[PDB]
Amino acid sequence: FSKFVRKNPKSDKFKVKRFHHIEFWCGDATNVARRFSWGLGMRFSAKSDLSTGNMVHASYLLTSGDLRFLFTAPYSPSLTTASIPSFDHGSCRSFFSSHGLGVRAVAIEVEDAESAFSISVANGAIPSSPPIVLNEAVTIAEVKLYGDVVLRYVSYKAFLPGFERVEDASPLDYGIRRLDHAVGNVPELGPALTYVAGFTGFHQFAEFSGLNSAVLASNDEMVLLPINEPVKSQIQTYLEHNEGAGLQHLALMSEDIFRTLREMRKRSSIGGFDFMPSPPPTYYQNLKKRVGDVLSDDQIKECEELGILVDRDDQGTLLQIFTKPLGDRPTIFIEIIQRVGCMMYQSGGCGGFGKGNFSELFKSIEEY
Amino acid sequence: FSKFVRKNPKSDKFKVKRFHHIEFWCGDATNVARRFSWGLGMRFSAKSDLSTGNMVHASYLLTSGDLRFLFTAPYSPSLSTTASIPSFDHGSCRSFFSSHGLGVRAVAIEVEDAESAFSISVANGAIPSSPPIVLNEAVTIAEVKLYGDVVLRYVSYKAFLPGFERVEDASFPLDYGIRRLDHAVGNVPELGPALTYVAGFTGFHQFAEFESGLNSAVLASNDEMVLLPINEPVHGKSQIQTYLEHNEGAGLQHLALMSEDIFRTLREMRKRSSIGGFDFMPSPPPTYYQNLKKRVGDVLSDDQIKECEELGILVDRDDQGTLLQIFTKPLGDRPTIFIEIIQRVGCMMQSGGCGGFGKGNFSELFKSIEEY
Ligand SMILES: Cc1ccccc1-n1c(=O)c2c(C)c(C(=O)C3=C(O)CCCC3=O)ccc2n(C)c1=O
Ligand SMILES: Cc1ccccc1-n1c(=O)c2c(C)c(C(=O)C3=C(O)CCCC3=O)ccc2n(C)c1=O
Ligand SMILES: [Co+2]
Ligand SMILES: [Co+2]
Repeated sequence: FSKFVRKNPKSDKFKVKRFHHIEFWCGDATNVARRFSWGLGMRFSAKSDLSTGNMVHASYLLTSGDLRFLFTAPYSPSLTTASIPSFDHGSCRSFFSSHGLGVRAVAIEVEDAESAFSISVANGAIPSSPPIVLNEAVTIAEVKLYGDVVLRYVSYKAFLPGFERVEDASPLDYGIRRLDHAVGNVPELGPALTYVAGFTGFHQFAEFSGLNSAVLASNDEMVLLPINEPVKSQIQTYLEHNEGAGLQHLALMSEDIFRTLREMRKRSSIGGFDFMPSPPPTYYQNLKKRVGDVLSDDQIKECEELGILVDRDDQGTLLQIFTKPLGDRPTIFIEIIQRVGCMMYQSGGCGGFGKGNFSELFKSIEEY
Repeated sequence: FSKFVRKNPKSDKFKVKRFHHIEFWCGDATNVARRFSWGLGMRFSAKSDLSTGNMVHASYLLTSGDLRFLFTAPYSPSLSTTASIPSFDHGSCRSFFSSHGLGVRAVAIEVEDAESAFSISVANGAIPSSPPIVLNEAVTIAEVKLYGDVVLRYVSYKAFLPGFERVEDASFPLDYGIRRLDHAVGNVPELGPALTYVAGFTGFHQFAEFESGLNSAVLASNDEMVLLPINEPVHGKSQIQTYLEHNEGAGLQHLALMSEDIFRTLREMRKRSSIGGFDFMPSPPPTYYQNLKKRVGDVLSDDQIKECEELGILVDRDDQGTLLQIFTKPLGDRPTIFIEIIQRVGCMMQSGGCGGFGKGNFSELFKSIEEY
């Protein structure tokens, strides 16, 4: 008889709602956005460039359900008319030169961005962009998260001002619906948790080689922000190639992971994304004894064909798989997950974040 | 009652064979290469990156017949040489991409001897960019300046490049029919000094041609397989001056990719414009294709003209042959470099420059828009 007790102080210092968007910073946003669109199955739904009147930066929005990926690249400084107020030309090129293609801003929806900005800075956060109202409708603010990644606060009053809608009859959809969590890599986890939880009030989400991890969650546990430190270690290899702290991977949730994985693997060799090598077959015959009450044998058979990892915790089950690095550097990659269980409308973090797969993947290799 | 005479001095100062490859300079070569591979139907052939030992730059080679597109992005200098291409520089790559954006860096041509072609080039006025460097005692590379920040690269073998590994076929890989790069066109503020410079050290002759806002001129090798047109803006709006502003100076404007079948390729490319490929310029009016049976009805049937109207192909004709062509939208953020898809018909003995370069389609499109 085992029981796992979880505690949630709900110590959020301001009102946080949901993940808003993710802003990649590119050198040329057109080719990065068009490739992520075909590989992930995300629709071209908004733009802010020369064709809209923007002479400062080219920004393209891909949407799949609620998930929103923004791809921003700077124009020539000799051409303000920008839509993103915090965008500085020198920062973007310096960001790309030292880190490569990576995530710049992790945006979350708050009831009020300036209040969220004032409480954060008063609780240790280093500011990055002041609260700025746009067309008397949207307010944006940015604070330092880690390295050159910023935590962005978005608030409404009822995509963004300056963006034009894009409607086409393409329409790409592989099943992915929202962003589940965003993980970062830092040298020292202690000072990072002290910092981030210090100004957000996020509580630590309990759990259950080469890394130490901890998950900061919001009151509703829908905004999840894990952080990794190295202890060979893939975390250290990230810090070497990214040159300091940075976002490690974006965990993307889909309403069907089998539908998504089928679409993404078909396109791996024709512009999409490739995946890590699959587990040995002993991993998948040892599944009916581990998760035989949640997945049928056909569904176990579907994971074996698509290289899907399955792990279990105190209350749910997590199907997951990882892609290869998205760009040149062995840095940012994508995680595709589907959470099963915890229906009360579903609890955030249902099934965990796949820590148990480290022991289970190892265990299955000695048998094979 | 009419005839067009063409003179060929054959004044190449060194033996020029054929186009070798085109090197794009990117910020991230992985997302650009997988983009071009899907949109153009080119196969992953060779790589030179971290998985290969290279910690200075990442370079991926896409091939389609004999066409070769190289995409190079700089790694961080903190990973320190192991670079496969000796003329690479992290400072120049970041500076080139910051100044002009995604564009062509090197136009590589195959020659008899790169040590010979470099010495004669500089001796006849060319500005050097990379001395001839024998690599693995098997191939020689040298670079002289061409346009603004575009270099003319000489590739000569002794019997892709050493340092690369052949990428085994991942699948029946992608092939849309594109077989070869026809010509590479650049934009320049003054056609005068550009012609005297380039033709001054190459020895290339002026390939004569048989309103818009440009004055053009085509340089060609003796066999007329390496075609390098140069464009200048005509003022008094011009898409070249627009190019010069956003490109932050001179640079390569477009590349013509010859296809063994232009209808195949256009169907495949247009199939993918909405799903990550390349978009195309708006199609001509329906009166443009109703005017085709009299212009070009002796070489194209009523169905191939019907296939041009559906795919949006431009048809032009000169004294020697015919030309089918179509143009994509700019490949990157800035409206700078785009891609041309052509197929030349006739001039069989196929001659270089068969059908011309579509310069008769400026007035032909205008003559078909002016239809009530
Ligand atoms: C895929 C891979 C390649 C080369 C080195 C390692 C891996 N690798 C992972 O990176 C991996 C991750 C990143 C998670 C994961 O998502 C997760 C973390 O463990 C950090 C805490 C929060 C979180 O969400 C889970 C399982 C993983 N597993 C099982 C795996 O093997
Ligand atoms: C002008 C323009 C504006 C917006 C989109 C498309 C166009 N556009 C072209 O760019 C265009 C080109 C580029 C050629 C062409 O290939 C060419 C030259 O114009 C110069 C001589 C060497 C050469 O190769 C031929 C016809 C063209 N036509 C008919 C056209 O409409
Ligand atoms: Co994760
Ligand atoms: Co052309």
